[PDB]
Parts: sequence; structure tokens; C-alpha cells
Amino acid sequence: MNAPPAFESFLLFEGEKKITINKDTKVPNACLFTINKEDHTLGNIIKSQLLKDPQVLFAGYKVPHPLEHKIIIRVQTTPDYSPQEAFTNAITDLISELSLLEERFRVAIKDKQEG
Amino acid sequence: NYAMKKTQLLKEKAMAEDLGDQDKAKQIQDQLNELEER
Amino acid sequence: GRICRPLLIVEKQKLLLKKRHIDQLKEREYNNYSWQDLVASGVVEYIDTLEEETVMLAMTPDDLQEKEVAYCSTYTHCEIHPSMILGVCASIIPFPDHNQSPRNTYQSAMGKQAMGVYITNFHVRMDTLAHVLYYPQKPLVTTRSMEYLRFRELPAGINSIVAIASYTGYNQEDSVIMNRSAVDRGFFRSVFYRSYKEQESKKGFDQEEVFEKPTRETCQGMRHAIYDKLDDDGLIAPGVRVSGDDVIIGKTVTLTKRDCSTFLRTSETGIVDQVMVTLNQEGYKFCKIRVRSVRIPQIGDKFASRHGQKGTCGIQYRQEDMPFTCEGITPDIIINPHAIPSRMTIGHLIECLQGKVSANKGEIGDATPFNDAVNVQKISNLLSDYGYHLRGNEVLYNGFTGRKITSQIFIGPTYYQRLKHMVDDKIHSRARGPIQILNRQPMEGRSRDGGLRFGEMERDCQIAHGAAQFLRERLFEASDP
Amino acid sequence: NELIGQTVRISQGPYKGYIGVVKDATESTARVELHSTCQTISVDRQRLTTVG
Amino acid sequence: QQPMIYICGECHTENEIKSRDPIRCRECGYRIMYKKRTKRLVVFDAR
Amino acid sequence: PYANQPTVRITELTDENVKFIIENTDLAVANSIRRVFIAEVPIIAIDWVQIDANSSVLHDEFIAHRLGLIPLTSDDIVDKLQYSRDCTCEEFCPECSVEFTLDVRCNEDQTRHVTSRDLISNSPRVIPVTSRQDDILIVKLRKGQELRLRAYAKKGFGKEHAKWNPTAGVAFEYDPDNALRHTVYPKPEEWPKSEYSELDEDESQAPYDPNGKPERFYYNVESCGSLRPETIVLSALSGLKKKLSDLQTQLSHEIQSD
Amino acid sequence: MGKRVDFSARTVITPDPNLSIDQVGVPRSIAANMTFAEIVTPFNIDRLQEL
Amino acid sequence: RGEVMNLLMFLSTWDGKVPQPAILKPRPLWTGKQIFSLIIPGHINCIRTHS
Amino acid sequence: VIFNRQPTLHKMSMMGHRVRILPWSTFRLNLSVTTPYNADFDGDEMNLHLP
Amino acid sequence: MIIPVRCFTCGKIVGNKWEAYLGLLQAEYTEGDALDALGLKRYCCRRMLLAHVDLIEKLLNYAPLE
Amino acid sequence: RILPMAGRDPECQRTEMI
RNA sequence: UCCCCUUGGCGGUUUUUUCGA
Ligand SMILES: [Mg+2]
Ligand SMILES: [Zn+2]
Ligand SMILES: [Zn+2]
Ligand SMILES: [Zn+2]
Repeated sequence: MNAPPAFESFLLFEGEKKITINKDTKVPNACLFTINKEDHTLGNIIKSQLLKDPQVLFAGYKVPHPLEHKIIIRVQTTPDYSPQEAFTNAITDLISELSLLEERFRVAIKDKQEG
Repeated sequence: NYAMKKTQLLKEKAMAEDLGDQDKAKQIQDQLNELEER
Repeated sequence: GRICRPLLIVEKQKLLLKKRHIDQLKEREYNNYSWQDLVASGVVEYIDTLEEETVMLAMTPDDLQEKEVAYCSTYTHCEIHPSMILGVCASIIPFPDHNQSPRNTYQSAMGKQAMGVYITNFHVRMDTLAHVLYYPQKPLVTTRSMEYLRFRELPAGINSIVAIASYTGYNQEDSVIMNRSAVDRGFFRSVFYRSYKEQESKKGFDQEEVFEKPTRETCQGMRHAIYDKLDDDGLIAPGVRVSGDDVIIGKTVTLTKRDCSTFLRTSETGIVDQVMVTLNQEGYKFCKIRVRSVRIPQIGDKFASRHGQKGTCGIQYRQEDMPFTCEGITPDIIINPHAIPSRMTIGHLIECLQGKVSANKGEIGDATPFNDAVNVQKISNLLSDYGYHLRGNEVLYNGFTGRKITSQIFIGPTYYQRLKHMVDDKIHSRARGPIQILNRQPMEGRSRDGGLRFGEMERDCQIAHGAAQFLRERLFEASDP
Repeated sequence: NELIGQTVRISQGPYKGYIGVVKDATESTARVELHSTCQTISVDRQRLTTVG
Repeated sequence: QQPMIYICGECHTENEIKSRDPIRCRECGYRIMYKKRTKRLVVFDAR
Repeated sequence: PYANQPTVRITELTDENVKFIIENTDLAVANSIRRVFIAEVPIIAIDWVQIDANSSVLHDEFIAHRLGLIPLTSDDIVDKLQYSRDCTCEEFCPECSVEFTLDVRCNEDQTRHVTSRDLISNSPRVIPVTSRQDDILIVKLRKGQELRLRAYAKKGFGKEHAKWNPTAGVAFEYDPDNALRHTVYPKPEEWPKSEYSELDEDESQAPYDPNGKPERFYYNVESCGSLRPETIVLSALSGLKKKLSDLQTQLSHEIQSD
Repeated sequence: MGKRVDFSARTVITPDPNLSIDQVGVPRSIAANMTFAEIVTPFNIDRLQEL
Repeated sequence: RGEVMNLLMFLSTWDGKVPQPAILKPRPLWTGKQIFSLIIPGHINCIRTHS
Repeated sequence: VIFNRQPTLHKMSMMGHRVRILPWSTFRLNLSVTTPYNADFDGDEMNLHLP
Repeated sequence: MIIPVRCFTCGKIVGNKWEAYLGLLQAEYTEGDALDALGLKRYCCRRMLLAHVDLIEKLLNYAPLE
Repeated sequence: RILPMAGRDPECQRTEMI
């Protein structure tokens, strides 16, 4: 009776932003990004990508509550580079990795199949 | 169709309830056909 | 009324039961050699508890006929098989001698609450409160004695990949994480049927009860309900979706006419499966209506294992989130390790391993208690043959990160049961429901839409709190002003 | 009122192609009990279509 | 627009039992009858 | 700072499973791809069943559910069909769903096997995996029993319901020999060697590797037959790429609103 | 000394470490039945009127 | 840091400042007790005996 | 809300808590709060009273 | 009751093999050999057929609804 | 002894009680 | 320079058995 329909785990309602930017009060150059309708699948990859940024002082993420289809990513960067632009870059390059991998798996298969 | 029980019950009842042995045999002939009939 | 049991007769330190009997009996499928011949021949005897005090009883002839230093030398009987001391619910338990007996008692009790196919004509019956599992299974680890319960043919449970790990903290204090994706696949899914009996009748000379689609222009007592759902007969049609307080049978009693109809019970939300109409003993129209309900196992539903591990579905995680082994094997259920050391249900561990061996071996394992020919070392030997850790632990990779979890998790097929205690049958909330007409206090019980009793021990707790305004509010302003 | 007890198909939103009987109806939303699932969702009447 | 067709038990045959008509199959006269499936729409998600 | 350079190596390729190794990528990326194969890979599955007539003992939801679990030949179909909730036309049409018909009745005395061959489809491209080997046992019918129903298969993904999971079993592994000691064996002599262990049998586990990241992600993606196993991988990379592209889009909205 | 009370609920409990020690994670249906009498006031009239 | 920054995501009262690692070379490593010191609030002073 | 478990032995058997709405039909409670109420999750039920 | 369509744990279709398995079961094959012939090696898949009970055969004994 | 389930017994009751 | 809509919260109860924490 109280099962939320499974689509509520990923479908955004009217007005819900897929991502929400919030400033951190405890430290400078730090934000908490709240992704709605998401889980660990998208969060850990972004976290790991942020760990590659030399201008990221702190980066990690949580799903405030597993029964809540919402996650909280915290980013903290150097004074010359905001956590927001860090997030921008951490999206910009993670997509790049997956796109290049798509091309390499596609060619490795076409070379494997009838070749 | 589900009356196999009805025919079986009718044949079974007649054999003890009827003093003639012929009725049980006549029902037995129907009973053998009943395996396919149901 | 004398309770007795059959026992092997022992005249010398040698059996009365020789190979000729056994040779005849292995062929019992063709020839009917049986107990009658065995007792008539004077090989077996029925000892009663009162008679069991003057008999000297061996446990097995294959060992109690040899000697090192004579212990008895005067046996009179020998146990046929000691595992036969267990009962019906107690005989499904694998490795019961490897569990702390109170846990066994709890499983024995829990074997009575496990959902399953209770009878082959369950689809014919218009009986009240029926539950049948979608896919109950023959246990992978069986006692050779559960074949006689015909549990192989009438199982109540599923061989499930149980992971004994406190995972993500929700698999905690008897609660257990469940595999959401498996549930999608119908894992432990069951259907629940409720049956409604209804008969029209002669209320009296002025009034007589009759099934009819009531209409406002003539029927009194009508409510906001959808009578449109009953067909002109005045009865709901099979295959029509119903919900709490929906009208099921348009019974009407003439005055203009009073609506005495039957509506679906409080909080039910079911679908009419089939509608049977007939005449009762008295020849009045009488009908039984059966409403089916598919019960997807959700969070809070109570599960038990064959070892006394009562536990609620703590949370459900998708297969992507469940931990996985070196291969794509995720546990179906994650149980808390702290539930084991305290309960010492080693039979559970041995079951989870023999089920593992049974699924790898591809044969139904034997978990008869006093086996003596199947022990953990032998089982480990069997498992060690399949390229698996001989003790069953595995390197689980975190479902969230994929990182191996530093501890290799004990994981394997274990026969779990789904108990009837689904949470939706218990969840209850109130705000001005009916009142008992005598003491004008909220009614009692969830069917009557009652209110929770704020007992004396709860009051006393408030007394100790000194929250006198709350105590007064609960006992007056929020109860019966 | 009018569409209580009618069979409506949800023609839009996440519940597109869902069948349910209506238990309430306002100018904007109606409470639809799903014929299939054991839940009763409130949905906009312009998103609803009647099969009857 | 029903004459109120019911399905027998042991006969499995549609029998017309109009209102206030005794529920008995036309054949075998068995007193058990079941209502025919509703003609109302029935759809499931298969989930 | 920038993106690592992933590589791929197909070790085994069948029409049922693919065993391949992905390198020079993060452990998180490799596990995310693992998760995506299971949950975030779209496929077509029966998710709508109108049972016109059923006289079997099995319930309409039971019947529907079993049908829902049937793998459908969807390799090009999922790439062209619209998500069921998303179609702009009213109700359903071939553009957003696949209509099915199953009108079957047992008239012969012997029991009728309601196989997947009995699943009539409005399209020849979408059928249960019965091309070429036994059929999915749906129901067994006695003489005179029938089952007549209309059905639609929807485009969905495994996160919503397992029916949309294209995989049979994914054997994902990294650091086959325990060089990073991410797991520490209490007794290494009790442990079987990995299926991809490229190391001799003398030692139980590889010596500890301190400065070395996880690479050589070994896969065995076995399909349930619905989707070709290599397209599953392409679909997981495209689907994860989609989630990140969608997130970038929503983020652009969240940032440009300055 | 013991009565039945309105605005009281009962449910099966499950563990939940993400909830604070002073918090209760209640189901939506219970809240959908239980109500709390909140007095209207100029400070909250807009809220309660639209509510 | 890749692990620590994941653990600190679950502290409510953490001020957002990473403590100096207990082991700095050859590469920064934090002790569990070091991370645990961030969990302890204010200035607590206690001594107990482990089991 | 004031939360209680039926074998109400002491004052800490009725602590007051803040409500958090969640799906799935159950009264979720914090792990440390399990001990005061002595409330295992094997099928226990707890009463929530709303003032 | 009737063969599950998919393996509960992994998702492999197991509904299209029960008749094949029964054919194999007519012979003296041990329950493990049939799975070996059908190629089901992970124990997650093997548990599906090993533990299945085909009760639908009993369900067919009931009089039919012409 | 077992009678052959024969007779209208309800009628037998009703009629003899007159 | 013929009318016409007018429907809004109904209720068993005792006793015994079984079952949950
Ligand atoms: Mg408990
Ligand atoms: Zn008839
Ligand atoms: Zn369309
Ligand atoms: Zn499997």
C-alpha cells in the first residue's frame, strides 16, 4: 500500500531540480550539491572523478537516506577555483571517459566481429 | 463432465443398493468408458 | 490413547532384521513388503512409554552389537532411527543437532507461520484467509524425513542466497536486507485470498433481505459508495477491483428499503477472484465471494529461517546495490552476523553451506541430524571440489563501489520462509473514528477502526515525567471530552 | 456525482495507460483506485479518459 | 441487458438464472453456480 | 586533473555472453558500469496485460507476471520505441509499445502447453526468444480451458523492474590476485584461485601492491537472451553517458539561472 | 486509567541509522490519517487557508 | 583522502577542515583514531580501559 | 510525537521524538534508540502518540 | 508450482528449460547432469531447477472449465 | 450398518411429525 | 406570455480459541 511507485526513484516531479547547488557555511570555497532522484550509481563515479582534481581540497558524497531518492555531494576547492566549477569539470571529464570508452568498445567489437 | 463422480456414485450406490448383480455390471460398462468420458 | 512407537527387536547382540527383509523391502515399489510382515514376523514391536521403562534400548545395531568394553550386553531393542523423535514442523530443520535447542523451538513455531501451497485444491476452495506462495521450492538441503511431509511436493519457502553480513547498517538486529530485483522477479511473492459469506434471508414479516443493486430513490442507508460496481444481480462480478468499504453484495431489506449490503472490510483493497452463488441449508440464496490479493514482500514483512532467525525485511536494495561475489552472485537476503553468535544456530551455517554444495553438486543434500556420515568436514571436502572456499566464505565486492569488502562473507543457499505477518495487516492510524457506544471511547481493534489503548503503564511513565498537561490531555482532552 | 463509478484510463503522466475506477471527482482531480494495483492515486481530470 | 447468465459447477455450462430464479444448472440441476467473469475491463501491469 | 584513458579487450565473445577486460579506468567507473548493466540499461518487457478470458487456475496477475518476465527479441526495437510514459499519442501504439495477442484454448484431451510460441505478436521482430531451444512454459491447460488476452510490452530498464534487466549474470572482478589486499584472507591456503588469475600456483595470493590503482576490470556479462550481450555493454556506456549528459544539462539550468 | 485514544498510531518497527536518535521515520498513510489541530493566526492564515 | 573524505560525509558537526594525517610520508595516511577525533565534540577529557 | 513500546518499564520508555515522513509502512528508529526501548526488529510494533 | 520464468538471483531465463530438463530426467541423469547438459553452471541458476517443484501437474487433475 | 444414502429424509421428518 | 433537479456520515455485542512483541 505504501510502496512508492518505482518510477519515483528516478522521475523528477514538477519543479524538482535534478541538481541543487548549496553553499557550505563551515568553510570557504565549499558547496553541498544535492542531486534529486539519484543513488550511488551516479555519485561514486563523480566523487572519484573529483578526487583527480588537484584543486579539490575535499570531495565525497552521501545519500542522506536510502529511502530518500536524493543524494548529497560535498565539494571544497582552492581559493582560486570554486567547488561549482570543479563540479562542472568533474562532469565535463567523466562524460569524456565514458564517450571514449564507448568508441573503443565499439571498435574492439567491430574488429572482433567478422575481422 | 464433473459428473464422473455422479456416474461413479450412481454406479457405486446401485451395486450395494440393488439386489441384482446385473446393475453393477451395466454400470461397470459405463464406468470403463468413464475414464475417457470425463 | 496409549502413545507408542515401533522399535527393532534385539534378542542377542544381533539383529532380528536380516538382509532378506531388506532385499524384499528395497523392491517395496513392486512388491508391497511392509510393517505388517515385519511385526507379524516378530522383528519389530510397538513399545509404549510405560513399557519403555523395562526395555534396554540401543540406538543403532551397526555399532551397538560390537564391543570394546561391554557397556550393556543385554539390549532388548534398538532405535529404528533417532531422528524420528522430531515432529512435523521440527522435521524440516536441517542440522537440528547443530542449533541451540530454543532456536529450534522457534523455528518449529515459525514453521507454522510460513506461507506456502497448503493444498492442491486451493483454487477450488472458498475458504477464509488463504495464502499461497508463487514459487515455493523443494529445499536444497533436506532431511531424508521431509520427503514424508511431502514438502518436496508441497514446499513453503525458497532456497535463497543468504549473506551473513551486517551490510549498510539496515541488516540489523534481526532485520534483513532483501534483494529488490529478486522481488521484482517474484521472489517470495505470494497471493492472499479472503472469502466473504453472504445469504439473503427473511428478516421478518415486514422485512426480508434480498440482494439488489440499491438505488437512492428507494433505498435508505445508502452511502457515497459505488454500487455501480455490482452488476444488476446485486453482486460484484469476478475480476472487478475492490477496495476498503466498497460494496460487495447489494443486500437490501425492504421497509422505503434499507441498505443492509456488505462492503469490503476496512483496509483491504483486493480483486474479486471468483463469485460462487448457491442456496444454503435453508434454501435461501447464499453466496461466498473470494477476493484475491497479491502480496509483494515489502519492507517490514516478517521472514524466518529454518534455524530460529525470526526477522523483518529491514530494507530492500536493488541488485546493483546488493553486494556481489567474484561473479554476478548477489545475496537474496542479508542477515546480521550478530544474530548468530548469540543464538549459536550453527545448523544454519551448515545448511547455508550444504545448500551451496547441493546447488553446485546438483543434488539434494541430506541434513538429517544424526547422520554421522555427513559432517562439516565432509561437506567442506565436497565444496572444496568446486573451486570454492572450503568453508564457504567469499570475496564480496561492494555493490556501491565495487570494492572488495575487506571481510570475505559467508554466503549461500539457505531455505528461508516468509511468515504471514505482513506489515500492511498491522499498520494502523486514527483521527475520530467510531466510538464505543457505551463508554464513548474509540472502538478497539483495526477492523472496528479502533484507537490504541493508552494503558496504565504508559500513564505511570508520564507520572514519572511529570508531564501533567500531556497526561491530562491524553486521558481526557484526547479521549472522551 | 457524474463520473463516480466510471472506468477511466489514465492517458497521461507516469500512470499513462493505467485503468482504474474513480472514487472521487472535483473540477481538477479525481481519486482513481487502480484496477491492477492496490493503491488509489489522485490525478487531474484532463489527464483522464473514460472507457466506462 | 442481462438475463443473468451463470456458470454451473459440475456442468461448466452457462445457465440463465433471472432475478429471483433459483441458481440451478439446466443440466444436472446442481445447486452450485459461479458468476461469469465481469465484462468490465481487466488490465494488469504484469509486475 | 583530467580524464583517465580507458582501454578495452574482448577475451571471449559469444551471442550469449561476453568476457572482456576494461583497463585504465577507476574502480568506481568499473563498478558503475557493472551496476548499469543490471539497472540502467533499457529494454522492452511485457508490462501491460489485458486478460479478455482466463479459465485456468492461475490468476490474471500471476499469468501477467510470468508473461512480464519473458525476454523479448529487442535489439533495434528498444532504440526506436519511445518510453511508455513518454509517448505523445494517446494510450498505446506501435510507435511506443508492442501489441501482443494470446488467445489459446485447450480442446484436445491431452493437456495443452501454453508455450511462448502461442504468444501472437503484432510484430515479427519482437517475439519471445524462441527463434531457434525449448519454449518458455507459460501454463498447462486441461480439456476445454482457455486463455484470451491482449498485451503490451513497454520500453523500460532494470532499475524500475527486474523484467527490464537484460543480464543473466555479470562476473565482475578486479585485481584477481589479491595484490591490493582489498580483502585479506584469514587463511590464504583455503582459497581457490581466480578464473582470470594470470599467476602460477605456488603462492596463494599476490604480494601487497601499495602504489598501484585498480585496473584490469574483468567481466563476464551473460545475457538472458533478450538483448545481445555486446549491445548490453554499449547500452550501459550510452546510458551512463546519458545520465551524465542529462546532469550536465540540468546543471547548466542550475548555473545559468544566476 | 487506560483509555483508547484518537491521534495515536502503531506500526511494525525497522532499524534506521540515518535517522537521528530523537527522530521517528513514520509512514505516509499514518500521517494521512492523523491530524493536528493548529489554530489559525495572521502569521499562519495564508498557509492554512491554502492548505 | 579518497576514503576519509567519504567517511567525513557522514559527520554532522564536522567543521569541514581535514585534520593533519597521522602518517605523512611516503604518502598521507590517517589513523582511524585520527578520523574518530573529528567525531568527538568540543573538548572532552576521558580515560577508560578497553575490553 | 511521543513514542512507546508496550512493556513500558521506565521513563525512557516514552521519549518524545521529531517526525520524519517516509514511504514503506513502518516506524523506523535509530539503532541507539533501540536499546532504551529494548525494541528489536524481529516483528516488534511501537505506538506513536500525537499531542 | 510452475517453473519460474527467471533465476531469482541472477535473471537468467529458466522458464524455457523445464520441459528440456524433464526430457533429460526421463533418463537416469542425476539432477546435476541435466543442468550440466543445459549449461547452467553458476549455482544461482542451478538452484532454480534443482529446487523447483512442478505442482501444476497436480493442478491439471481438477475438472476443466469448458 | 450403512443404508444406501437413499430416501428423502427431510421429507420423512417433516411428514411423520405432522 | 408552460417547470423540476434537492442526496449526505450509517456501525452489533459477548465468550472462547489461535497468533504477534
Ligand atoms: Mg522482536
Ligand atoms: Zn449443472
Ligand atoms: Zn505512440
Ligand atoms: Zn543464476
